[PDB]
Amino acid sequence: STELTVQSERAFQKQPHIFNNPKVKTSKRTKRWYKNAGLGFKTPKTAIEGSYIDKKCPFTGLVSIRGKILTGTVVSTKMHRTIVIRRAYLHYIPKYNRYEKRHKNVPVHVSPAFRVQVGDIVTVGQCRPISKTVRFNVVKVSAAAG
Amino acid sequence: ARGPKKHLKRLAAPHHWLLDKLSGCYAPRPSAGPHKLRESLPLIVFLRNRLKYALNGREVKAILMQRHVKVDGKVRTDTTYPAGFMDVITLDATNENFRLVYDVKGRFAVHRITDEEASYKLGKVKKVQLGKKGVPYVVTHDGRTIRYPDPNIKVNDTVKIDLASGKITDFIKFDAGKLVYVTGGRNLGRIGTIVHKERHDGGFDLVHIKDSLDNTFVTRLNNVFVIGEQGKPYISLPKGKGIKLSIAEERDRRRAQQGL
Amino acid sequence: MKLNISYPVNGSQKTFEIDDEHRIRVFFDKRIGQEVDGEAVGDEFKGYVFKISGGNDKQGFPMKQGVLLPTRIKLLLTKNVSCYRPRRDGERKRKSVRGAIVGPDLAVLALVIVKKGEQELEGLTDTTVPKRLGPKRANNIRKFFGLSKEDDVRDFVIRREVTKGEKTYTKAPKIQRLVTPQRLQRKRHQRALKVRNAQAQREAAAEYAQLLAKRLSE
RNA sequence: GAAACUGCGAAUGGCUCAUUAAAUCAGUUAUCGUUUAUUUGAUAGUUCCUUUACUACAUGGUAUAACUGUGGUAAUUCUAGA
RNA sequence: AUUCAUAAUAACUUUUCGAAUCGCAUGGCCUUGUGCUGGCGAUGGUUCAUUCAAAUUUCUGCCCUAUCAACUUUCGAUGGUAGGAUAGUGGCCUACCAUGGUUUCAACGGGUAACGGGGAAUAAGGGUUCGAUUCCGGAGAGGGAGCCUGAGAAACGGCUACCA
Repeated sequence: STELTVQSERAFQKQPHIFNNPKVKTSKRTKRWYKNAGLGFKTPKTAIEGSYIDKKCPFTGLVSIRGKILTGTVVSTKMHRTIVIRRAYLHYIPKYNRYEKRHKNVPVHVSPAFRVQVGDIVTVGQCRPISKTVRFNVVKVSAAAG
Repeated sequence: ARGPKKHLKRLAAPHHWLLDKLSGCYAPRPSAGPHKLRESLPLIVFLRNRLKYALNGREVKAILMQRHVKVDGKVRTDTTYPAGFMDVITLDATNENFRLVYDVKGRFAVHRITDEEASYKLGKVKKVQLGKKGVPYVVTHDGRTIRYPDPNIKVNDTVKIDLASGKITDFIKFDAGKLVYVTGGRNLGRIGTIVHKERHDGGFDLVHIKDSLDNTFVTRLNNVFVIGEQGKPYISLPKGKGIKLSIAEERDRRRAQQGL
Repeated sequence: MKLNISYPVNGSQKTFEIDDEHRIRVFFDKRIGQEVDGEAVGDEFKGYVFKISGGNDKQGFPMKQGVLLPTRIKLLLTKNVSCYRPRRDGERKRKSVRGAIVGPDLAVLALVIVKKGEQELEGLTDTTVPKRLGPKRANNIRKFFGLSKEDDVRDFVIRREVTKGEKTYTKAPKIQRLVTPQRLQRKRHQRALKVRNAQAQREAAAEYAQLLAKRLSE
């Protein structure tokens, strides 16, 4: 569950059209923009005080949350900024009248204002597809048993 | 498949046009226009299935080309014109004024009105938005955009708009306890009140409808359409008054009225 | 081969069929656009400085400009370039073509006189044909007759005479771009509609501002 | 009222079912992730010039078809020269 | 839910749009110049809206097959940064940087006499087989790719290339 420095790659990670004016004495140490996610969900305090960028985040970021809202547990965490959900559910069969246990996987974009690991029932909404698998951004988290 | 359909066969048009299955393959396929092709009705099926003033498309074309049919006041020679909701199709020849309002069953029927009330159509607004030079504007559901509104208007408010002025007259602010005309689904064409209103923020908010005769139902909100004050609707209403009798008492009314 | 010769200044054109190989071979190693004198093919052509224009091969496959390396060849053609009128607009087509440099099997060459010599040719020196359809734009008529700005070009147009079986009558071109009281009323109406719609939106904005002041009065 | 120039449409219809097995497709979603002729409805007061010796607005230019005539090739909804 | 609509500033732009158009009527004026106004409706012309649409896209759902138990990565396989491309998101592609992603809850590979769905047949109920076919959606114009025109086509009653 690792993090990084301020700037790492060959660009300078900032947000678009946010201009920390060097001439005026910035009493505050940044101009950190964010938004409210809606659907009753709360921006974490870590997001506002934080120092990541992640343009794909619903918080301090440029994508938006709409479409389906879902939950699920976390089975993989070994990517960079993405986890892998397992929406466990039951499938009916008409003929046998009996359920059958089934699952999918739906990898979502873990933002670095959210500390997740294996366990961690999360809640996560749809956010204008990010890469080939990931269409979902995590918005709320919770632990597993303790 | 490379571009826009211009044909549309029978067994694919809406059912509120009530077209017979036979005497063609095709169904008169609205042009682009003010009203959607699920919620509108072309002038040709209006004139030849619902008013019987012609028997042939040859005939309907000549009828429209004689410049009498002033659908919302303007002469229309286009057979494929999508006449839709709250439309004020008037004449000069028979001096009649038809307003496209529904049935209790969900069918654009005939509603013959006077010259008074043939001079205003209603409209639900569906987005109100700000444009060039700081000018606000308001949409309707025929696509009549209107600049310089009353700022008291919000979304889902209805407006009485005349024919030719535009010039937004008496609107109705939307809230609880108002007469509306539900125009979709199975609640299409029934009239009730705004007994309760609910917001499911994010998807498809709803409104409880109580009619006069104690029948609660609960509709979606793109099917709502305010027709006005409590017992005071701004236009006239058909037979049934949008009440949707049960089928057994419907048969009972038909049988009792059958004969003297 | 067969040689068409054209003189535009009198507006005429005529085919000859010279066969003397010693005369014909002087036109080889020559592309389209060059100038010659035809003293080899005829002493009657002496002094007549020509300019080669084009022609067809022994199969009718024509030539063009900048179509060098002269054996018969295929080429993808487009609009606005010759040897192909597009049968469906937008379409291009691959038509065959022949090179402009004169070789032996150029079955028809055609050329123009650009400088008249001294001798006489019976059908292209004294026989003159005027133009068929006269000027029809007003400024074309003004430049054709050398007319001034207000010389009333209405009644100075080319009138053509026809009889039906006996009934003689004149006819004239319908002059387009004439300044008419029609266009006067049209420009008047269009400008007036523009300024009036502008003033109407201004006054509507003013009335709306009064209404917003009344709303803000609370 | 032929021929053409123009603008439109020939992307619709029609046919078959070879492929394609989480692909299509059916329900159910989104465009806060974008284009859209058309029809409908709105909409447009400013274009050049150290703002005096201005520079068409009662209005500016040639450049091509159909046509005329000379032709090709056995031959195309072929075309060239003028 | 917004960096949303919008508004303003500083400029930039092979400076896009701002009717050199047409048909009926022929009307009102005085300072008669043959001057000044003047309607009805036809195409266009910029953005926005509506409509007809289209493309992506969330979820969930497919017949047989283990005599198919591991698959994916040169050449993108999963994910990030940033750029190009695009109508626009997007590994769609490129550089760089991590080894990820899937799977005995059946992945990947094979079959099919596989277009799918609306439905059809047979029907006690539970079902089983079929659906090339009168409608929607798809896909293709001999096989395969490329591209002009155009709002819209990888158009074939269009073109070009090869192969048959």
